[PDB]
Amino acid sequence: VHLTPEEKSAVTALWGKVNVDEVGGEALGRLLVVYPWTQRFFESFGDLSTPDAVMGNPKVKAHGKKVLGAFSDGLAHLDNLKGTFATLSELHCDKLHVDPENFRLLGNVLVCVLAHHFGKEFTPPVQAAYQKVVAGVANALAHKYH
Amino acid sequence: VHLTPEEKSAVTALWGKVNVDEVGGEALGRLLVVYPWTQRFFESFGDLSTPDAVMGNPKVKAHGKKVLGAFSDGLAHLDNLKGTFATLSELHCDKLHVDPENFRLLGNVLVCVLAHHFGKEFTPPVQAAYQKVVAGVANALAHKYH
Amino acid sequence: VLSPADKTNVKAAWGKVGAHAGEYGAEALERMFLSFPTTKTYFPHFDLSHGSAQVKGHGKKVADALTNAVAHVDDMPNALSALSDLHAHKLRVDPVNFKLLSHCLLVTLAAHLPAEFTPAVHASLDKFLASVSTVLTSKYR
Amino acid sequence: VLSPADKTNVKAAWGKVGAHAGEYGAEALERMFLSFPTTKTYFPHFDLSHGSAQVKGHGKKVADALTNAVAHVDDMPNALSALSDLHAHKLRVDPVNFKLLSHCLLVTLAAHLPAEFTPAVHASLDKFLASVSTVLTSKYR
Ligand code: HEM
Ligand code: HEM
Ligand code: HNI
Ligand code: HNI
Repeated sequence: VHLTPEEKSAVTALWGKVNVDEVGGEALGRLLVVYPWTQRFFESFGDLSTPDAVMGNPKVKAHGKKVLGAFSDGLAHLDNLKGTFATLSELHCDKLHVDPENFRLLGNVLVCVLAHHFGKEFTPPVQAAYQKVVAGVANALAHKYH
Repeated sequence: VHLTPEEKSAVTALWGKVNVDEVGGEALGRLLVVYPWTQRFFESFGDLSTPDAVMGNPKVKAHGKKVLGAFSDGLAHLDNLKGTFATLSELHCDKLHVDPENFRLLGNVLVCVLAHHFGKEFTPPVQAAYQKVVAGVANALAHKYH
Repeated sequence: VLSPADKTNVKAAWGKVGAHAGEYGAEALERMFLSFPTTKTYFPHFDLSHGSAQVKGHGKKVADALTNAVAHVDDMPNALSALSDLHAHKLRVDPVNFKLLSHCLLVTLAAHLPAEFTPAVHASLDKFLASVSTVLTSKYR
Repeated sequence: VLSPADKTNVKAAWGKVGAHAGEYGAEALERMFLSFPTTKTYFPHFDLSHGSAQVKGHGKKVADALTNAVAHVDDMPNALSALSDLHAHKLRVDPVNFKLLSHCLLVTLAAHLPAEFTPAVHASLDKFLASVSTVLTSKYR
């Protein structure tokens, strides 16, 4: 997981335009719609019975903000992702019992959401930079599992 | 890779009992039998038309032994698999055009072949250590792709 | 399995793609080669750089196969039979790569179809692409 | 698809396993938990201590389902229908984990079947376990 300087610049430039709260809710929502087995982790969030019930679920949306906040924070530490995500890795393993495959799924859903929001601006080179990022984040979140 | 001191010892001990002619031929042969599409990379090896033909093929047997030779180098330098396999990673990418997903297939076939030979001696903890090894080798061989 | 709603959604979204099918197929391939460099191992004989005639031509082939699959959405194993034969006996692409191309097709569609790429439609398209991928890898062994 | 030869190989190999199936199921689970620790995320409610009776109980259920699938090898989707429902709607294990358990099942079989685990039988067993896994994830979405 090594972005070039130009890729780092591209990632930072695009992220400045992201509504992190909105995008987080949308990414977590689409994860739960597209891969509905992932709803297993969110029973407490209430109604997840239809795509609209999931996407507009306020608890899903609020949780998406946390997720994207932590992601946003990781973008500031692209050369130390394992360290950045170490305590969250331990938490997702020990307390939450979340299969890290879910981090890979969410990363690619987030890429879809960025493409949906940005359209043509989400160019193939911009995507490739973000793919390095989401793979690095997923790998970091998996790293302290045991 | 991140083998514990005790797993490093266990891997080294088992490997000192490995017959490389038998295990190397069996591992490469079974890759080509179990995942027959991988035969695409070995057309020059001649007759690969049946399982017996693959397993008995002198070039498969010789090549499997060469492959284990490289694995042995890995096992002798577990803290720098990426460095150990850099040249071979470049070869498999630039000259051989081998999708690294195949390295994971070979790794797990090797684990099956070690289990088949050693039986009960290939204990669950010994297997777990070898899974770290084969994942580490595949990841190192994949590292210089571009 | 594709539900009645999945098939409605796929037909509507791919129909909206319309004349852009070949362009979008080529864009998805480009996105794949840049994002997932291991996929380039299957194309040593191609120019893979931007604007490649070979990538454009291949994108059109891929897109046309998807159009045919949509047309025969209830009989994809048979409609894609010749193509699955080619994949199993010649191309021999590891199954993981189909997931990479599928994802890049979704990204392409998302980038071009703001109103149409809803969560439900995204779900149906992913299922559809996985179903096509399953058929194309079904004869490997 | 499982060929007549695959079906022959699988029936012969599992027949040899016989009453050891439950023990081997538990062993495969233990191998999986140690080799692929992420799989333990599905068992936080289990006692995972050494020689766990709860793990052994589970190994028996897994093994018994496989024995049934072998006995119904011509129509696995039907034989495994109720189990596939439970996987889709309750257990919800990510599909990647099935490959991990399948590999650990092969390792276990290899370790216990020195004569029977030929290259051809290895291939047939791998296809069989992948087919079972496909049926078990078939209703996920
Ligand atoms: C970019 C990847 C992810 C990041 C950065 C992330 C981050 C976070 C953060 C900051 C929290 C709050 C921690 C706390 O409560 O102390 C959290 C909680 C949680 N996460 Fe993740 N997460 C990610 C992916 C996922 C995925 C893909 C899933 C499952 C599909 C998941 C499941 C959970 C669950 C179940 C909680 C607790 C929810 C609750 O309070 O009920 N996470 N995550
Ligand atoms: C993951 C562990 C692997 C190791 C350690 C390894 C090692 C090697 C070595 C040492 C060579 C000889 C290089 C030379 O002559 O300088 C070689 C060649 C080669 N490898 Fe691998 N390899 C691995 C996996 C694979 C896989 C999985 C495939 C394809 C499915 C593959 C395809 C090839 C091919 C086609 C050659 C050239 C054979 C020829 O001379 O025609 N390798 N490998
Ligand atoms: C990363 C590799 C890769 C993937 C995932 C992939 C996924 C797919 C998918 C999945 C949605 C579809 C519908 C599809 C369709 C096609 N592929 Ni793909 N192909 C792939 C690598 C190829 C290669 C390689 C060729 C040959 C290209 C050439 O011209 O040499 C190919 C050729 C084809 C052709 C042309 C066949 C012919 O000559 O009749 C079609 C159509 N395909 N490919
Ligand atoms: C890594 C996780 C995992 C995998 C890959 C997996 C793979 C498989 C395979 C594939 C060959 C088979 C045949 C199989 C069969 C079964 N599983 Ni699995 N299961 C898994 C995690 C579970 C869990 C968790 C349960 C619930 C256990 C409990 O007792 O709470 C489960 C429950 C079952 C049961 C009991 C169902 C019931 O209550 O009626 C059977 C039978 N299975 N599981």
